[PDB]
Parts: sequence; structure tokens; C-alpha cells
Amino acid sequence: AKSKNHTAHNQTRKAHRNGIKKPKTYKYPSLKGVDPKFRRNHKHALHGTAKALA
Amino acid sequence: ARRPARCYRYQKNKPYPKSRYNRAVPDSKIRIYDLGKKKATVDEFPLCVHLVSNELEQLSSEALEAARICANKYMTTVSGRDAFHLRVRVHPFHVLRINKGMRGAWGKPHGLAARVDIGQIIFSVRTKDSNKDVVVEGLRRARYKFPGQQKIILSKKWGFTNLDRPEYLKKREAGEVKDDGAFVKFLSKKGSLENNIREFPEYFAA
Amino acid sequence: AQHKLVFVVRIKGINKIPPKPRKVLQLLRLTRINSGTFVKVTKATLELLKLIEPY
Amino acid sequence: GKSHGYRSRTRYMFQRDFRKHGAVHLSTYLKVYKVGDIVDIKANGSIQKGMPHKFYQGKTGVVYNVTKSSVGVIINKMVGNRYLEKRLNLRVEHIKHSKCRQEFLERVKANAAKRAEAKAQGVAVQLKRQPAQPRESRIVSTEGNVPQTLAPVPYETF
Amino acid sequence: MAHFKEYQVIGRRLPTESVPEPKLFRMRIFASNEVIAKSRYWYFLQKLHKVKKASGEIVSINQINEAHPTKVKNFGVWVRYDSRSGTHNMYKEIRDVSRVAAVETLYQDMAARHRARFRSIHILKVAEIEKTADVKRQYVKQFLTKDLKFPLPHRVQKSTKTFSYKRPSTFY
RNA sequence: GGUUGCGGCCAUAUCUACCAGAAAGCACCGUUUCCCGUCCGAUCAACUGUAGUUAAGCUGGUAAGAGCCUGACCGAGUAGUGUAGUGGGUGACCAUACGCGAAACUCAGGUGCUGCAAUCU
RNA sequence: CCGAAGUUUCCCUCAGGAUAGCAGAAGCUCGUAUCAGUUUUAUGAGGUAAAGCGAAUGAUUAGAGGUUCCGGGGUCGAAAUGACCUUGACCUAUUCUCAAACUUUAAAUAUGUAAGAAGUCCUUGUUACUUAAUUGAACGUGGACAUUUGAAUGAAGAGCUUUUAGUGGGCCAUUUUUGGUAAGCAGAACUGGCGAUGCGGGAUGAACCGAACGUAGAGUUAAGGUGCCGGAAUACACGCUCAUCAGACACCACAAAAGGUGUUAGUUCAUCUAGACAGCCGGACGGUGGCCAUGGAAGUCGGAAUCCGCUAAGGAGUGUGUAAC
RNA sequence: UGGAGAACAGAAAUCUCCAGUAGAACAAAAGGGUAAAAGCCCCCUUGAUUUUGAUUUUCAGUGUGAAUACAAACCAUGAAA
RNA sequence: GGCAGUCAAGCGUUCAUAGCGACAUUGCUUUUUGAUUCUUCGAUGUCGGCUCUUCCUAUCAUACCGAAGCAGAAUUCGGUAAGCGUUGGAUUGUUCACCCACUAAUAGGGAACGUGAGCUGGGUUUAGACCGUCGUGAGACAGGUUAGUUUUACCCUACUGA
Ligand SMILES: [K+]
Ligand SMILES: [K+]
Ligand SMILES: [K+]
Ligand SMILES: [K+]
Ligand SMILES: [K+]
Ligand SMILES: [K+]
Ligand SMILES: [K+]
Ligand SMILES: [K+]
Ligand SMILES: [K+]
Ligand SMILES: [K+]
Ligand SMILES: [K+]
Ligand SMILES: [K+]
Ligand SMILES: [K+]
Ligand SMILES: [K+]
Ligand SMILES: [K+]
Ligand SMILES: [K+]
Ligand SMILES: [Mg+2]
Ligand SMILES: [Mg+2]
Ligand SMILES: [Mg+2]
Ligand SMILES: [Mg+2]
Ligand SMILES: [Mg+2]
Ligand SMILES: [Mg+2]
Ligand SMILES: [Mg+2]
Ligand SMILES: [Mg+2]
Ligand SMILES: [Mg+2]
Ligand SMILES: [Mg+2]
Ligand SMILES: [Mg+2]
Ligand SMILES: [Mg+2]
Ligand SMILES: [Mg+2]
Ligand SMILES: [Mg+2]
Ligand SMILES: [Mg+2]
Ligand SMILES: [Mg+2]
Ligand SMILES: [Mg+2]
Ligand SMILES: [Mg+2]
Ligand SMILES: [Mg+2]
Ligand SMILES: [Mg+2]
Ligand SMILES: [Mg+2]
Ligand SMILES: [Mg+2]
Ligand SMILES: [Mg+2]
Ligand SMILES: [Mg+2]
Ligand SMILES: [Mg+2]
Ligand SMILES: [Mg+2]
Ligand SMILES: [Mg+2]
Ligand SMILES: [Mg+2]
Ligand SMILES: [Mg+2]
Ligand SMILES: [Mg+2]
Ligand SMILES: [Mg+2]
Ligand SMILES: [Mg+2]
Ligand SMILES: [Mg+2]
Ligand SMILES: [Mg+2]
Ligand SMILES: [Mg+2]
Ligand SMILES: [Mg+2]
Ligand SMILES: [Mg+2]
Ligand SMILES: [Mg+2]
Repeated sequence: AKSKNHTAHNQTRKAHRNGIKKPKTYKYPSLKGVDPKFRRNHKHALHGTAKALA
Repeated sequence: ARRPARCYRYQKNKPYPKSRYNRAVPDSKIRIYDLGKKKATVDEFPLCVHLVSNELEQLSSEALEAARICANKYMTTVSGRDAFHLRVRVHPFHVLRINKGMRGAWGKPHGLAARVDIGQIIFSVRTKDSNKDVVVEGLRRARYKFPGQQKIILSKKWGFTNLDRPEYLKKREAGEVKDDGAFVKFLSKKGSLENNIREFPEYFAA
Repeated sequence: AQHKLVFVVRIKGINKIPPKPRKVLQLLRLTRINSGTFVKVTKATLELLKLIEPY
Repeated sequence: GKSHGYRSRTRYMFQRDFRKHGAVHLSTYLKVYKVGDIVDIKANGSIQKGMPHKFYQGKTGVVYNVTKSSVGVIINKMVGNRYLEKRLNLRVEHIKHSKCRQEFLERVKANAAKRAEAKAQGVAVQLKRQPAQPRESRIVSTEGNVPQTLAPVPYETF
Repeated sequence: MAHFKEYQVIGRRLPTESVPEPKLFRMRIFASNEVIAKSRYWYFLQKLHKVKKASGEIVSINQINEAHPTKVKNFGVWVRYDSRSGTHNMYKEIRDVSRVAAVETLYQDMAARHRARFRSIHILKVAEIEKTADVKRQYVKQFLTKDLKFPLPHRVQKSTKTFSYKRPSTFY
């Protein structure tokens, strides 16, 4: 027989039990999707700075 | 018969006008909205009386016609066909549907209705001030054709203009009004000076 | 001078409160019928008191 | 059946403003985005390439990447009971620098001045903003301003 | 409401830089306390002027006592109120020793006779009718005749006990 | 201040009708061997600043001008709306309380501002 | 002691599963952070409510003026890019009324971001990237600035992980809302509930109002009540209402149009101490024949109204009206 | 699209001027977008290619489809950006 | 579907309202039929008639009245009224219908569409069979036709008497 199709009733209450957690931030995010030409150079730049604080 | 009007009394649905989406709708019962001496000039008929809705509701096209005919007939018998101008101020644009089980229940067009607010003018009549009692009676007779409560109100304005009776008089004593068939054109203190002096010679002359 | 301090009493119990006023009531430490607190008046606190007026 | 294409329900959202159709003015292309900049996303419907999905319209995020024609923006999207990080590649015509940040920096600067000025002058300064306060007391004279009595008006028809 | 007081309430739009001394508006408000009086003040100001409590300030609230609280006066009272159908003006007359007593009676009357609650009523004006010729209502006029006397027939004395050992008399 | 080149914002800059414009610039304007392009040296190309001209373009000004722009305690605290009641009303709907608050309308004002470079009674 | 779900996606799936969610348990790393179903300040986004249509699109009522090197009725007119009278068309200025799939405008509520040490400023290292370049970009060194370190309120600790149960028929109320004449009907939105929940109130009742529950004592109250049933004023106060079907408290256990010299208040016109309104009372004719009609008219088998008498008083005049001054 | 002009030629053929904010067109529904264009006509072409990654929508943040921005090549076009 | 209002353009020789009544519009009813799917699928016996009681009133008759386009007679509209009656038959399983006839009158309805341990079993609605249409066929038909087991009370209450 026919039934209910859809509702969001009760869904915000479920969502707020274990809260809506903001996603958590770090110093130093991933260089993921950053332009490869930039990344390739940036390796070379960081190499030299190590060989210099030594 | 047709379905009783109680079935379509209240504004339950969003407006459903005739349109490119809603093609095959029947004609309105009311076609004439202006009766009596519609050619009459603004100066002829100072007194305005209104029938006014006191209800948020829908009026059928059939009730508007029936009320029109009633109010006209009475005013023409007791005062004569050229003694008043009657304007119907609501046009039935909202199409009513009818189904005719509940699978596939979207209705077909049944008839037409006018959606009126509280305070909305349904009918207006302008006359000479002699003829107040007649017009008030003819509008009183019309009320029985409509559902809900309507009120009969004597307007402070001159005829169908938007001016209080003293205001209009002063503007006519000055040359600031000119006849434009049934209605009227007012001099604005704006626009080209040349074209104003064409249209309103009697102003300026003073 | 406009008043600088209000005292607030919770006058309604803890059932059938909408989410927004329910949060505000918790932020003012009013979590029980007839509990009360002092509030320093400012635009920031006046708009809280608007939200919880019926309670 | 139902329909949920990529631009479903955008009829008004991606319309140009009235009398503001046609070419994008050049200042849009001379703005310089740098990683870390905060930008607001607002699709220009005239530029079909590089266009954000309608969800991001009116969302603000941070630039994480700069390419020839475009910037990468990070947005936090709520999915279920948590925020996922989304990375968008937008052409610059659909982006503008957020003035929220521009006007915060002016305060950081102004605070620095005040704090320096305070040490050298040799006192102590309040640098936190305060909410609008209750009005203090005040005397209102009636000189050329005797109170004028009003009463409620009767009902009239019009 | 309650037992009424009458209050002068004086307010103004807040000063701007452009307009440093705004015009003061005054109302006489019948209300059972000051808190209600201030609320009514804004209620009416907002019907008349572009102003609202947020953009305005009360400069004064003062209770106005009756000048002669044991002189019997005939008051005219003009009222606006909302029926179920429409809105009406009305003149009524009330004989009492104070404006505050006249208004109590007015409110009770409009409730009795027209089922108009406090929310539905505006007191437009209250004024002592200085001369007896100017009283327009028969129900007041009849108390202004010379050497008025009248009996109170059919007196009923309230009993303290449930039983009485003699049939009561209604004489006076 | 004018003018040109390149602009920014993109009508306070647009539109209609008239009138004015020193100087310089800009322009129209003269020519067809060459590169080049056309049904057509009209456009586009080249050549001469020489023969001519402010007629037009352009710039400015005028107009109880149209449009546009700004403001107003103008309309209007109106319409609408968030929150509240064992409020009213047969109902349709409405009033009140604590808040937020338009659009049309009306009136007043306005009618390009400005950057880089060069040039000019 | 803690404590749900009837929702998401996929499935020959729709009385079932998997999946995510909600729930328990075990903790772990730390110890007042990072935070937050909230406000504020600043800054964005939005095309719903309203509004608009002498603004675009579409719909729509009415006249007015103007024009056909042409539409057509009337009639002259050899024919005429003729002569006009009149009806559609078209243009101009107006006018009445509308829109879920129209719109210049445009709320309220809801909604993104920010409000600092992972900061700010100064200084000058690295690179194969970038620059005309000793320019930038990104990441650094060293230096400086620390509690009023950059709004409010709160913080019951904050953060992190593994694992597993039940559930995956829902239903109701207020508000927004679609289909339908409507439904205790069907279907969505946000919140609160019932389900899973007793207790006081609404006689009674899953969901309404109040309020959520260890065992007791005392006090005070909520919602609802206080003639008697029944704990509590046959309290106080101003009015209204008499029903030969009165009425009597939300949800809720229904009544309308239309009417009433029932009674109460009120609005606006009118009269009135120079005497009204009632009622009893007399008279209600004379007269440039003014004036039509000659079957009569100093009103009638039909009237277009108009003079003149003494007077505190009128009128060519109806209730039967010989056809008649 | 309209106006005013030109043998046959007329309401409609083709030529010309003026007005024209898009009232047109853009394969195909509808909505959006577009005027020295995204429309119309002309010239040259094969980026409708190679190598694999990241990203957005639908979402479990799986797949498929579709799409976005780069990298490393090799090309097209254009005086060039 | 059924029944009733309001308004009054007209009809009614004349005359809106004796009697009627267009265009409209407000309701009531649950004797129609739909709509819905809440209850019952470890079963509430499923049409009609027969029998019998009681209830409603929206009154067909009978009582007493008002109105009339009420002279009389006949009739029509309306009030209080459900006290009292409301039938015999032909055809059909019928409900409904239809006709004959008598009558003061042959009103309308409800009570689990009253009433199957009260009947009956004509219809419908198992299994046999025929026809027509449909189907290649097995078979289908809210199409026609014919034949087809109707069970139990001694308990409780109710009622009737003792
Ligand atoms: K199913
Ligand atoms: K379903
Ligand atoms: K009516
Ligand atoms: K508008
Ligand atoms: K329009
Ligand atoms: K699970
Ligand atoms: K599961
Ligand atoms: K409960
Ligand atoms: K209860
Ligand atoms: K309470
Ligand atoms: K009892
Ligand atoms: K995908
Ligand atoms: K059923
Ligand atoms: K069953
Ligand atoms: K018989
Ligand atoms: K047999
Ligand atoms: Mg389900
Ligand atoms: Mg489905
Ligand atoms: Mg019916
Ligand atoms: Mg609907
Ligand atoms: Mg769809
Ligand atoms: Mg593409
Ligand atoms: Mg040339
Ligand atoms: Mg010139
Ligand atoms: Mg509540
Ligand atoms: Mg618990
Ligand atoms: Mg499969
Ligand atoms: Mg089961
Ligand atoms: Mg809209
Ligand atoms: Mg929309
Ligand atoms: Mg609207
Ligand atoms: Mg929303
Ligand atoms: Mg499981
Ligand atoms: Mg399922
Ligand atoms: Mg299940
Ligand atoms: Mg259901
Ligand atoms: Mg269950
Ligand atoms: Mg009850
Ligand atoms: Mg007691
Ligand atoms: Mg009534
Ligand atoms: Mg994915
Ligand atoms: Mg696809
Ligand atoms: Mg059983
Ligand atoms: Mg059984
Ligand atoms: Mg049984
Ligand atoms: Mg009866
Ligand atoms: Mg029944
Ligand atoms: Mg039965
Ligand atoms: Mg049996
Ligand atoms: Mg039976
Ligand atoms: Mg039985
Ligand atoms: Mg049988
Ligand atoms: Mg058989
Ligand atoms: Mg025995």
C-alpha cells in the first residue's frame, strides 16, 4: 500500500545531538590542488633554506 | 444547476488566470462593466457612491452580472437611464476548477471569479446629488446578489476623480482642469511650458 | 539615565520551548522555573531579552 | 519526472542586474588575488566558464590557489551533521574581495597606533570595542519648545 | 485594565546632529500604572507621527491628580472603538467626581453595552460640561433637577447566618 | 580652462529640439603610382597636409523638455512580517502586546566626475 | 545508569536488506582550550510577502483626440493621392481591473564570512617559479609589540578514536503550503509534541493547557477553579439579557444569509415655546376666464401648471366623483 | 520590425535611405546569456588530440554521467595579447 | 441526491409576493451516490420478502384553525399537531417500478441500509450443465439460462409469565 514519501522532520534534532562540528583547522594545510608549477619550484626553494640555516 | 457558490467562496488557491498554461477556459458571464450615461462629463455627476467589500472572498462572474443587472434596472426605472454612471470595479480573472477516485484529481476550468479584499470597491456610481437616495437603494438591492458583507459608502471625492469635492472645485475655478471625454486632464506645473499653454489656455491668461 | 542592570526571572517551565529562546535561556543560566540572574544592559543583551520575552 | 540538473532553479539567481547587462568592466580583471585572501562568490551569468554551482552563491571563503584565469577557493559546506571542506575553481569574474576583512585590518592598524600612542604618552587605553550603551542623563529645556498636546483622532472614511 | 490613574507622558524623537532639539509631544493617558502609560504613549505617537520607541525617548511621566476630587462633575467623553464589523465614534456622558472615575465607568460601560474590550477603545477627549444646559443625554439630565429626592424600595439585608428565625422585611 | 591619445567608474554621461564655438587640436576634405581591398578607392589600403571648410562630426549652452541620479519625519510607522495569549469572531478574517519595516506616490535638488601623457592665447 | 528510530543513498527494492544518521559501551590525549541550535558590530548573498502596470511581457473596462496615398457601412461621385456624414483598424494622451509558471522596485524571518600571537609591523635569506629588472610569489632568519590581546553572554571540561544494539510502517498541534466541494482525506516546509510519559487541569479522551516524575515532611504556586455535587467568596463592583427550542469558557464536540416599533447604547439629518409630534376641532372657497380642449373643466374619460380674495388660513386641488361655472 | 522611395511589381520578389536596446537569431524543451557578439557572412583549420592526477554536481561525500581549473606535450588560429 | 430560505426581474386580465418566480445567493439533511480507508481478513452470516415492535416528522388522512385569484361545492397555500390510521391485488427474486381496485387516506423515513441460533432461499455468490460474444488454448464475462446440505442455546442478561 501507499506510504510516506519524504520528510526532514526530526533531522535537525538528530544533527544537533552530536552537534554540528566546524571542520578543524591546522597551520599548514595540504598543498593539494595547488598549481604544480608552483609546487615544483617551492620544493626547490625550501631545499635551499634548509641548506642555509645550516 | 451549477455547483453552489459556497464551494468557491474563500480565497483558498493562488490566482489561476487564463494563460498560455491554462488555455481552454470558459467566457465570463459579465462582459459590460460600464452602464448608464458613461459618456457623461466629470462636471455632470459630482456625487460618488460605492459598494465596498468587508470580506476577503471570491465573487463569481455570475453574481457580478446578476448584481449589475439588478442595480441598473432599479436605477433606470426610478430615475432614468441617463441619470447615473455605474462602473463595476472588479474583473473576474481567477479561474475556478472542478474535478467531476482522487487519482488524477486536477480539475478542469469551471468558471471565473473575482478576488476581493477587505475595503475593496466592488461597484461605483456617480450621479447628481439630487439622486443619492435612488443610487443608495439600487446598490442596496445589488448587495443581495453577493455573498458576504458589503457596505455602502458616500465618497468624499468628486465623481470618479481622486480629488476631494472642494479640491476639484478650486482646480476648476482656476483653469487647471480640461475635459477628456468622460474623464479629465489636469495641468501639471511640469513639462514643456509651450505644450502646457496649448492644452490649458484659460490658465495663464489670468 | 537609562537603567544599567536588569534582574531576570524564568517564569515558564522547561517543556515546549523553541530552539532559539531555549539556547538564549541557557546562555543566561536560566535552566529552571523561578531561577533568576542579573544582566548588564547593552544592545548585545537587550536583543537577547527580546527573544525570551514570553518566558 | 523530477529534474535536478546543475543549474536547476537558477532562473533569477544568474540573471544580470537591470540595465547592467553586457561586457564585464575591466576592474574585475585588474584585481589581484593572493593565497589567504577572503573572497565572496557571486556568479556572473554572462561568463559561462569557471562558474560556481548555485549552492556557493553568496558564500565567502579563502583563496588557496592562483592560476591563469582563476582562483581556488575553500568553502565549508554543511553535509549532514558536519562541515566538509570544498575546493572550488572559479574564474575571477565570479569573485570579489570581501570588504569584511578590509575593514578589520583598518582596526588592527588603528589599534596599533592607539597602543603605541598610549605607551609613549604613558597611561592605559581600552582597545576592545563595546556594545552600544544605555544613554546617560540629560536635561531637555522647553525654551522655544513647549510640549504640544496630541490626542487620538476620530474614525473617518475616505 | 484596573483602577485608572491619569498620566502626562512627554516624548520626542532622539536628537540628531542635524536636529539637536526635537519637538516635544505630550499626551494624557489613562492607565493603571506608568509601565502601561508609556506603552500607550508609543502606541498613539506611532499612529500620528513617524517615530517609534526605538527611535524616540520619554522625557517625562507625571501623574495628574484631579483638581477638585470631591466636586460632582458632568463629563462629556468622546470615544472611538472597533465593533466586530467596523469602527465607530461615540459621545457618552458620565457624572462623577473625577476624570479617573469617569473613565473607569466609560470602560465598564463599553464592555457591558457594546462588548468592546480595552484594546478596542480610544478615548479621544474627556471634558467637564461647564453648564447644565449643555448636557445632551436624558440619563444624566434627570439627576440635575431641583431638589432631587428618591426612595430605595425593596431593601435586602445580607445575612451572616444560614438560618433566620423571622421572615425578613424589605422596608426602608 | 580648451584639445588630443590611452583610460577608470559606466546616463548626473542617454535622448529630443534649438543656438554658440578664439586658439590649437580633432575632423570633414584633396589624390590613385605603390602595398591592400572592394559590384563600387563609399568602407578598408596607400599618398599629400598640398586645393578647400567649421556645414556636419566633436565640445559647450538653452528647455516650468523626456529619461536618469540624490535626498526627504513626502506618503507611511501605512502594506507586509518575526514572536505572544484558554484574545475577538459561526466563519471569512480582525484587534491588541513586544519587535522589524517596504514599494508606488508627492515634493525638493541635480544633470558627468576623474587618472596618466602630450599640446594650445 | 544512559537511551533511540520511522530519515539519507542503493537494491526484481515497496511487509526485506545493505548504507549513513540517532544510541550504548570502552576508553584515549590533554586540562579551560577550541568552542556555541544565542546576541552585537562590520560585511555579503537572496527575488518570497508586499508593491507595480498613465514601466517591459501577457491579460483587461471605458470614452476622448488624431490618421488611413487602404479597411467598411450611409450617399454625392466620369474619376480623383475627391467630397463628406458614420462603424472596425491603427497612433497619441488618458481611464477601470489583474498574474504560481510577468516585473522596474522590494521587506520581515531564515542565511555565508570576519571580530588577531597560526596576529601585526620592521629587517633581509632561499628558488629550477615569475619579472624588463636588483620585480614579485611562496616559505623562512633576526628584531619589536602580551591581559583589556582587541565585541557580548555562556562553557555543565575540551579534543580524538574504536566498536556494537535497536530503527529504517509513524502520527498530532500551531504557522507556511499543494491536490480536492470537502473529509477524523491525500502530500510537503519549520518548530514543538505523542509514539517512549506518569502527574494537575480540559466530566470523559495518545497528542490541547500547566508541568515532566528517587522516597518523605513543611511552605508556595501553575493551568483551572470557589451555589451544591467538590477543596475554595450564595465575594465586591458597573452594566446587559427573560427565551411557549435562554445562556453558560480555548483545542471541542457546529449553525448562515436574511429579518424584529423586544430591549439597550450610538451616528447623521430634520423639525419644536413665533407652540411641533398625537388626538380631538372648524373651514378646505373666492378668483385677469391667467392657460389647453367647445361631448365639459373656475384641476378628471388625455393636462404643459397660474393667477387673484376680507385673513391668525391655504391651494385650479381627491377618498365616492351627473358629462358641466 | 516599421516608415518613406524605385520599370513590369500587386499585401508579399529585388534595390535604396531613415528609424530601430535586441521587440531577431543562437540544431532541438524551457529558463538564463550575448550587439564592433555568443547573432549574420567570409578566411584558415582539426583543442572533437596525447599523458595521467586534482576539483564541482548528484553523494555514502561510492560508482556512472556531465562539468570546472591547472600540469607535461604536441598543434590550430591570429599582426598580437 | 433530497429538503428549506433570502432577493424580486417577471408570470398572474389589472396587480412583484393569492398562488408562483428568472438571474443570483445562504443553508439544512444523511432515506441517494460518490470521496476516504479509521475499525473488523485466528470470519460481526452477504439481496429481498415474510413476521413484529418502537421511534422521527420534512403531515397523506382524521381534530381545531389562519389565507385565497375562498359565493356555494370542489380545491389550493399555511399553523398547532406524530394522538390515531395509512390497505387488497396482476407482472418482476427484486429494492424500485407499473397498472387494477377499494378507501377517510393509500405520506415519507430510522432502529448494524432493524429483524437468517426468527423463517424462507426466488436473487446473488463455490463445485454440474447449456448458449452467445471474447480467447490459438487452458479459460473469461458486475451477459442470459438450469440444478445446487441454511448447523447449536441447557449459560448470562433482557423480556414474558411463576
Ligand atoms: K507497498
Ligand atoms: K512512499
Ligand atoms: K451580501
Ligand atoms: K512596485
Ligand atoms: K502591464
Ligand atoms: K545502524
Ligand atoms: K539498518
Ligand atoms: K507529556
Ligand atoms: K486529562
Ligand atoms: K508555571
Ligand atoms: K451530582
Ligand atoms: K562524480
Ligand atoms: K472500510
Ligand atoms: K474481514
Ligand atoms: K382497502
Ligand atoms: K435437484
Ligand atoms: Mg517509509
Ligand atoms: Mg516517489
Ligand atoms: Mg445540492
Ligand atoms: Mg488548493
Ligand atoms: Mg520539475
Ligand atoms: Mg563549453
Ligand atoms: Mg575618398
Ligand atoms: Mg556650427
Ligand atoms: Mg502556548
Ligand atoms: Mg535521561
Ligand atoms: Mg537489479
Ligand atoms: Mg507485521
Ligand atoms: Mg516574484
Ligand atoms: Mg522563485
Ligand atoms: Mg503578490
Ligand atoms: Mg526559506
Ligand atoms: Mg542491523
Ligand atoms: Mg524502505
Ligand atoms: Mg518494517
Ligand atoms: Mg493515512
Ligand atoms: Mg512502536
Ligand atoms: Mg469537555
Ligand atoms: Mg466546599
Ligand atoms: Mg445578524
Ligand atoms: Mg565524489
Ligand atoms: Mg546525467
Ligand atoms: Mg474471534
Ligand atoms: Mg460468528
Ligand atoms: Mg451476530
Ligand atoms: Mg411540523
Ligand atoms: Mg444510513
Ligand atoms: Mg440489514
Ligand atoms: Mg440461519
Ligand atoms: Mg435478511
Ligand atoms: Mg438474528
Ligand atoms: Mg437459488
Ligand atoms: Mg455454478
Ligand atoms: Mg429443563
